[PDB]
Amino acid sequence: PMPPSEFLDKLMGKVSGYDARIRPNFKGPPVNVTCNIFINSFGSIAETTMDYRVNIFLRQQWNDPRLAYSEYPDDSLDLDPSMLDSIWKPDLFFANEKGANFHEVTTDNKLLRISKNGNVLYSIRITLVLACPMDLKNFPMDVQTCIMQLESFGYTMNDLIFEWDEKGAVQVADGLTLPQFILKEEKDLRYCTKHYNTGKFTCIEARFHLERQMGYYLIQMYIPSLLIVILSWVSFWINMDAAPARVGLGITTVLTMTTQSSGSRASLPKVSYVKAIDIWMAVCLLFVFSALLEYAAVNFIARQHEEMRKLFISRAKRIDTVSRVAFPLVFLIFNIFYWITYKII
Amino acid sequence: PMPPSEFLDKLMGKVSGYDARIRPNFKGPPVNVTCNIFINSFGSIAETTMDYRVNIFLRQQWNDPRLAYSEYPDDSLDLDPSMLDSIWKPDLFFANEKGANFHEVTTDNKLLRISKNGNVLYSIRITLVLACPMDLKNFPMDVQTCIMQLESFGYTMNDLIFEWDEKGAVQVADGLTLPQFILKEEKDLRYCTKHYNTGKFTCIEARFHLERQMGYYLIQMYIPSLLIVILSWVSFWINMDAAPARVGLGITTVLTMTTQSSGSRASLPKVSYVKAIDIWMAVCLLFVFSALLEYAAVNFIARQHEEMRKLFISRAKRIDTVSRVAFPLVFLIFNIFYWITYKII
Amino acid sequence: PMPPSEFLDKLMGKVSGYDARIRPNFKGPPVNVTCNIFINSFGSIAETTMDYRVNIFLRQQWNDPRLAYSEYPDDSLDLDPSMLDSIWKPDLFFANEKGANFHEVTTDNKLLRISKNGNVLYSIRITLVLACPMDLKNFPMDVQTCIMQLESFGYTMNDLIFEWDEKGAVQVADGLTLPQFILKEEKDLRYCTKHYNTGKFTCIEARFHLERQMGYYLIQMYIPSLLIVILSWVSFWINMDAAPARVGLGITTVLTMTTQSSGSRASLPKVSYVKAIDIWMAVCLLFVFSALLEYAAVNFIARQHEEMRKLFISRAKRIDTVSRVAFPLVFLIFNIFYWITYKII
Amino acid sequence: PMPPSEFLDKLMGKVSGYDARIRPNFKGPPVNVTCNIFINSFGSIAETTMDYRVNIFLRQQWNDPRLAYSEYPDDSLDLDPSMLDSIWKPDLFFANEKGANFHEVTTDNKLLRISKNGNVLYSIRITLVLACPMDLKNFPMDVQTCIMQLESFGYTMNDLIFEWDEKGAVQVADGLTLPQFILKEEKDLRYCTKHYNTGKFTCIEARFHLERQMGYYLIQMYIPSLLIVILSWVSFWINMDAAPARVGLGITTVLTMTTQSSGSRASLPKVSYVKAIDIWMAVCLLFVFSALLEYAAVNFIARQHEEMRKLFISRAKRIDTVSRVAFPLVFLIFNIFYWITYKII
Amino acid sequence: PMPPSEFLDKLMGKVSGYDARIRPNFKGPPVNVTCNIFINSFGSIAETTMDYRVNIFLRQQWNDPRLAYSEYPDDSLDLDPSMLDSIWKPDLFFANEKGANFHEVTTDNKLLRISKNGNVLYSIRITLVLACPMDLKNFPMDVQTCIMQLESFGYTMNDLIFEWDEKGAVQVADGLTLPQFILKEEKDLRYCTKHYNTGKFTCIEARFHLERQMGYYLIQMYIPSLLIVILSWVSFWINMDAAPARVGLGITTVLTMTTQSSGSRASLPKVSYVKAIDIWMAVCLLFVFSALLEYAAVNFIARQHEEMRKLFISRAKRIDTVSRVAFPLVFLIFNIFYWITYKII
Ligand SMILES: *[C@@H]1O[C@H](CO)[C@@H](O[C@@H]2O[C@H](CO)[C@@H](O[C@@H]3O[C@H](CO)[C@@H](O)[C@H](O)[C@@H]3O)[C@H](O)[C@H]2NC(C)=O)[C@H](O)[C@H]1NC(C)=O
Ligand SMILES: *[C@@H]1O[C@H](CO)[C@@H](O[C@@H]2O[C@H](CO)[C@@H](O[C@@H]3O[C@H](CO)[C@@H](O)[C@H](O)[C@@H]3O)[C@H](O)[C@H]2NC(C)=O)[C@H](O)[C@H]1NC(C)=O
Ligand SMILES: *[C@@H]1O[C@H](CO)[C@@H](O[C@@H]2O[C@H](CO)[C@@H](O[C@@H]3O[C@H](CO)[C@@H](O)[C@H](O)[C@@H]3O)[C@H](O)[C@H]2NC(C)=O)[C@H](O)[C@H]1NC(C)=O
Ligand SMILES: *[C@@H]1O[C@H](CO)[C@@H](O[C@@H]2O[C@H](CO)[C@@H](O[C@@H]3O[C@H](CO)[C@@H](O)[C@H](O)[C@@H]3O)[C@H](O)[C@H]2NC(C)=O)[C@H](O)[C@H]1NC(C)=O
Ligand SMILES: *[C@@H]1O[C@H](CO)[C@@H](O[C@@H]2O[C@H](CO)[C@@H](O[C@@H]3O[C@H](CO)[C@@H](O)[C@H](O)[C@@H]3O)[C@H](O)[C@H]2NC(C)=O)[C@H](O)[C@H]1NC(C)=O
Repeated sequence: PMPPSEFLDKLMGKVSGYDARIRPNFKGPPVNVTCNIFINSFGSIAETTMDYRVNIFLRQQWNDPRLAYSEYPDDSLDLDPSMLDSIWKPDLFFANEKGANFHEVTTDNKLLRISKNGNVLYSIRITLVLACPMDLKNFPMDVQTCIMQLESFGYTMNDLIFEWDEKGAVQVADGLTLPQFILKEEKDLRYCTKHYNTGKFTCIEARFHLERQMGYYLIQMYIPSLLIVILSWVSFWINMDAAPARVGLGITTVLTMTTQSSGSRASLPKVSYVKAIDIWMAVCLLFVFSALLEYAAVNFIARQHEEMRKLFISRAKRIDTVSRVAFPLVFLIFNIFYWITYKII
Repeated sequence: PMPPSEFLDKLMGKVSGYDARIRPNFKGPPVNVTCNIFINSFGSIAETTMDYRVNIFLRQQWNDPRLAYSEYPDDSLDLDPSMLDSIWKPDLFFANEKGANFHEVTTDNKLLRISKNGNVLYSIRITLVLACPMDLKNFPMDVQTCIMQLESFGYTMNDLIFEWDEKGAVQVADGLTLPQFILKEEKDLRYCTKHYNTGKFTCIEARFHLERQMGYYLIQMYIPSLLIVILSWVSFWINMDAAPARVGLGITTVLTMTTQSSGSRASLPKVSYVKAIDIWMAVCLLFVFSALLEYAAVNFIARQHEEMRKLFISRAKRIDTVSRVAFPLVFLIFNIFYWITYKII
Repeated sequence: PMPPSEFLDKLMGKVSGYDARIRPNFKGPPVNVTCNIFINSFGSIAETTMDYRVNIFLRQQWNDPRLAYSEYPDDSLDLDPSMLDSIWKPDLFFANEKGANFHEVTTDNKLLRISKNGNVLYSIRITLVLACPMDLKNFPMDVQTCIMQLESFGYTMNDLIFEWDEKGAVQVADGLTLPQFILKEEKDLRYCTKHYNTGKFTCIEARFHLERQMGYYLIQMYIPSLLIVILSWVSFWINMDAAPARVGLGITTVLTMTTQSSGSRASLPKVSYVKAIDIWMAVCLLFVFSALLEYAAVNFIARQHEEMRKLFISRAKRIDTVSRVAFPLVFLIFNIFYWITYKII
Repeated sequence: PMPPSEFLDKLMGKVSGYDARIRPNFKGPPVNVTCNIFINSFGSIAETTMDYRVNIFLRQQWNDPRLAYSEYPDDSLDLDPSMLDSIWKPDLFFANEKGANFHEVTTDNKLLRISKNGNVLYSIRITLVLACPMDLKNFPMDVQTCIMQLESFGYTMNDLIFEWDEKGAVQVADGLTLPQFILKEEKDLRYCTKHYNTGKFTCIEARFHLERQMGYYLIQMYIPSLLIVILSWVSFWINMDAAPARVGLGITTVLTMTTQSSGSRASLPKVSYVKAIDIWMAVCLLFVFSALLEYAAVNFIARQHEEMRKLFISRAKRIDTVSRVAFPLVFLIFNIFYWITYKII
Repeated sequence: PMPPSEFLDKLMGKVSGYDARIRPNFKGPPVNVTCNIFINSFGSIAETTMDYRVNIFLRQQWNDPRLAYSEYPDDSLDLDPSMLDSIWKPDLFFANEKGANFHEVTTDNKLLRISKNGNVLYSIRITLVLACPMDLKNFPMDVQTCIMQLESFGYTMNDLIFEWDEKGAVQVADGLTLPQFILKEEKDLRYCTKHYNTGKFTCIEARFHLERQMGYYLIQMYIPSLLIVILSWVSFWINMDAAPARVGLGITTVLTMTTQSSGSRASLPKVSYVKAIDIWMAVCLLFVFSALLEYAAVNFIARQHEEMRKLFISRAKRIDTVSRVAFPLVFLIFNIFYWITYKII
């Protein structure tokens, strides 16, 4: 008979009145576009720009009764992407694009299949730079939720309706990792139905749960800031009269706590509000700070100076055995009131 | 009757004389374009480039009496964005673009509605890289103001006038945060009316107030630089004759003040004039610097050396009890003359 | 006779029925496209974005019987790249593009040669920003495998089949280096044959083995962190009663281990899970940490204090000669259980 | 009468012989294009790429006698930017573009006004990434001069001549700052008249004088490196026999000078030749270096050891009072021969 | 007579048979294209991407006998860049582009001049991002060679031949600097004549010799690492029994050598193989490392302990005078075997 590329020019040409600027079922029921995506790549979750990029296969299915045919024998036709301007396509856009583009390598990466009863499959390949606001109040112990919503732009709710299909709405490719986060296998699928002063515009969204890994911040930032506080408690076991040994220990410890803190503020993000890791590196500074000011109290009582001269040594050794036990206990109370309050949020 | 996409080709074609290069109300009163924006995204406020990017919905409403109609029954038509070149559009441009682009994902994100009496709604989606000069003289305690102005380019004041509409001129999306600043809910709306040697060009602007958050700079930079100055005053309570303990304290303290200062100059911005945080890390260096030079004065008087040999110890202990009280008081006077002068600006 | 540029317009014009939207051997056997690439450049293997860019010569060969000819005398014609839209080209795309583009400098860098029997050579020049997920669990001792796969987009398995040619499928240019990795001369060539709900789409892939060089991390990060652990064992040979010498050595060594660790966390990548180098800089911190706590045990036993007063010195010298030998031996056990477990993975 | 958009199509159509590829006054006197710019934005003066970006209004005025008219009543017409290809425009380009682009937001930002006698105004909006070589031999004390030149490309000197207009050739917008430099209000305006083997091509240039601000480098780099040199002179006033106090002072001072130096080499630019700030941080290292080697000379003479045993103490106290005065004087001679030689260049 | 823009449409129109897809001298001798470039800008030589960008004037001269004319009186015509698609242009491409683009600011920066006998001058303006592999084995003392080669793409050796002209093939603009390198005035010009399985393709290349400047690395990295090794030899002149002074000197010196090393690894490039500067900062670490282990040998022999008790002091002072001279001599032998081996390569 006649080839499919010439059959579609007969179906959508100047004859048959198919105007590509008019939706199907015009002045009637709204077009029911069903959508499902397929994530190929997912990463570079920035926290200064607060965005993340994704590389999807956006599939769209709707019904168009003007494209139904019965003369041609085979079931599923296909339109070349160069002739794609002669099809009513839904004006889908992402409500938080923040920049995006298509792919045009060796062929426009666009697919169109017109079925026999009028069903139309439309699959394209988009690289998105989608934006999600991130809340870094508890920085190592956080669970991020970055949304992905698909509004309509020009058609209102009574003309065009988006829906996720009932069989695998959001898939993820198998071999896909992240440098910091992990992607949970729990995709929430819900409506949003945006309102304006213009009208009710449809939208569907898919939420992704991003859990941050921990093992770098414990090994490099919590454990070295733990051992420096333990070294600051060695001063309680060294003799009281060894005066160059005590202040040489108490201040080289607050120097290696400052070096550990300042050396790791470049690896941390640059938000301007107090994190979880920022509290830990400011309270572990206090336990090294409060372990010299006891020696400012120990060496001053012993220097006051008959049994009255022996009483001041008897009080300086009293405060050297209280704080020998109190500082490994007050730091343990903080070590409980820090992890419990961040495993509960 | 006839479809809307064929009704606009009759209205704006070679018939009816609608020339798209000629403004409405030609050789008469000026066109009154009323505008309102809708910010979707707002962030990446750079301070080296001195710019910020915004993602807006630019809505424009004017009146074009050549587009009025009464034969077609429905009230609001719509033109497809492929046929948008047959409409007089206002030549709005941002006076501080510094680069911008449209969005063309799955459809040109452009909307046009011609009402029955001739009112025209025109809504597009722009990603701007707008520029605002920033004044970082008092860096943690600053209130930035970044403008957003909308000039005309080719039409003068007697041909085209921009105005903000009287009902919600600038909206902001709800779930929108910033890494460093916060966005106040107070938008100043005013005219600017730019002049040149060419003529009076209209412009309307919208100012955004950006208050900088504080909690990172106190916990990581002010409080750790505070505790180092407190540790430098421990030298006044340690004994005078403990010579390896005093200079081992006074210089490991100026080393941990240099380590705290140099480790945080990478997180700070890179402007070349003195900030608020740069005065603090240069005066807190002086109090550690002036706490060794007293011991250079203490140890030198005691080394001068009968009651004349006991007078020099009596003067060295005098200056070790004056500066034991004076340095926590002179530093308190600076700590009042620093925050009061930056909560008043 | 007639020129070749006018002979191809007769062969592919409105006459002869050559429709460029229809594959050869239509409704018959599938088109056998044979492919081979030629890497010109290869580098910038990022580990935050997890991608790498490559600059290839993509050559494609297929058979198109509608382009066969016998009237023109010469064997191989050539079509100009401006007239390239009148050829059925395969819709090859890379399944992990993550952005790509052509090259259009002084001429479209595209080549087409139609042979006499219908064989078609098609060579283009593409810059890819291909993505490979990287596994930095053992960071200096790792072997990366970054794939490069070539799917079809619109044609299924029974219409278009990709194959590597049997003579040099993947070549690499000669003078081509890398900043960190080395590129092995072993290219795995295999099929993948992706399935969807749409159909069987063909794909061929080529794997590249990337081995990381070592010489920077040994000279700058392993050997300097080795010598600091050796300096921390000098404390066992210095006298027991030299109390400012022991704690002055044990804590300036944990300060130069913190300075070596924090100064090198900027050169390392910023993944959030524990590496191989991150274990080494956390266990070598413990051996400097555990060499002061022995002196907290030595100086405390000697301070307890007749032959009972001489027994406590006899036990403090016992633990000062056990750990004089034990710490160079326990660190040797870790130095065997660290390299063996990373030369075996 | 007739509208202006239809009057210019009569004036420049297929009738009247106006060919847009032929300059006015053909085979006669050269076209005198007078130019003036208007800088909107100016910043991001990079010193690794050695470029700076500017956002200008480029106005061009020439005479075109083929566009003169007398039938239409009004004085100044205007051509829409879509119809701008039917005008002879001068082929102005910037000789050091290094990348540039136009602006096309909501309308092409282009302006054209044909006057009655034939004078043509042409104003566009360009974002340039202009390049200027920078000479960082004396880095904080430098005055940069970055040119901006406007050549012709295809027409020689006897066909097209560029000139700055005699009334405000280069303006700058009012509220315009820079992060590091300041922009002087003194614009040099001169010709360059480039020669090649092709011919004499015209060019005009405008020079901008950029003076670098100072207040950050004094407060953060010169004054903290000054106070460390003063602390290194405290060793001359401490007693000679206090041997752990002297070398503990002289080497913790060369450590805080190294920490001040290495902590600030990330904020400095990364050129590979010696700056002004690089001499200051290498000579102030010597004054701390030369304050320990005197103590290596003090402690060695006193250790040589009857009145001959008292002569070695009598010489060690001689060199401890010479260098008590000499080092605050030799450093003052350097402090004069450093600022005078950099305020004179 | 007739204008030049209408004479070229007569010469290259549908009349006269000039087909722009066919080279001159078809089925005859190959076209001899002679080329010469003119570098406007040259910089941003990256070593992570291993590329450099250049901004050139590419001039091409060939002969086309179909464009010869004798009726028009003047010698040199010119074609407007809008009508440039009706000219056979050579398909020159750079073999290592790695991305490039043209310049289209106020006019397409393209020049074409057709002489009377058929000689065709063609000058364009290209911004290249050319790639050169760099060998950083001896990093401060290196001489880089970055090539620039110009292949043909579609025409083989028997159809199109590139040559450099015999009079100034590569010029460089006068006022042109670099941040790190210097550009030598010695350009090698040679052929390469690439082979494939496709055929012999012509290519000509130009080599640029880049020499790295030295003065920053001596002043900031070699001299401060030199003076720290000199300070580590002060320990040999201080008294043997001053035990807190020796280990306080030997380990604050290995701390300021680690601070000098770790603070400068951010300014160095990030290749993963050992450099020249990386050997220097790892051998100068050993001379500070081996200056404490001698004191571990000095203090241990003196602690062994009648004239047998005086023999151990007599051996400890022997090794304190051998290594007083040996370490300034062994370090001098390394200082000769380090510069001589890097001035010879
Ligand atoms: C696309 O989806 C819309 C909404 O999901 C469909 O519109 C709905 O059509 C059904 C039947 O065609 C109607 O709902 C029910 O109809 C019965 C019979 O008239 C009536 O008794 C019920 O009270 C109810 O209205 C209704 O017209 C309409 N809306 C809703 C909310 O159900 C539409 O059919 C779908 N397909 C197309 C091609 O548009
Ligand atoms: C667009 O806005 C402009 C300015 O806002 C309008 O022009 C103004 O039109 C009004 C009446 O149409 C005039 O103002 C007053 O008119 C009365 C009656 O003639 C006169 O007695 C007053 O002295 C005053 O002029 C005036 O012509 C004009 N300008 C101002 C400043 O009021 C215009 O009508 C608006 N609409 C359109 C479609 O252009
Ligand atoms: C392109 O490649 C395909 C598959 O590689 C080729 O299709 C294969 O064609 C061969 C012979 O033309 C057939 O295989 C065998 O054919 C014999 C003879 O009929 C039969 O007895 C065997 O049982 C077997 O089917 C077969 O039709 C087909 N598929 C396979 C799997 O062999 C094709 O010929 C190639 N060329 C073109 C121009 O498409
Ligand atoms: C554009 O500018 C050029 C140069 O600035 C103008 O060309 C100059 O025209 C003037 C008079 O039209 C001539 O200069 C003098 O002319 C008198 C009278 O013939 C003669 O006695 C003098 O010796 C001198 O040549 C001259 O032809 C020409 N060049 C110079 C250097 O003055 C031109 O008129 C301007 N306008 C246009 C529309 O091209
Ligand atoms: C472009 O360049 C090519 C090669 O440089 C030129 O081709 C050469 O043309 C010359 C003479 O036209 C020939 O070389 C010699 O010719 C003499 C006389 O026939 C013969 O006796 C010698 O043995 C030698 O072949 C030759 O045909 C050819 N190739 C070489 C290698 O010399 C060509 O003429 C240049 N011009 C054009 C417009 O193509």
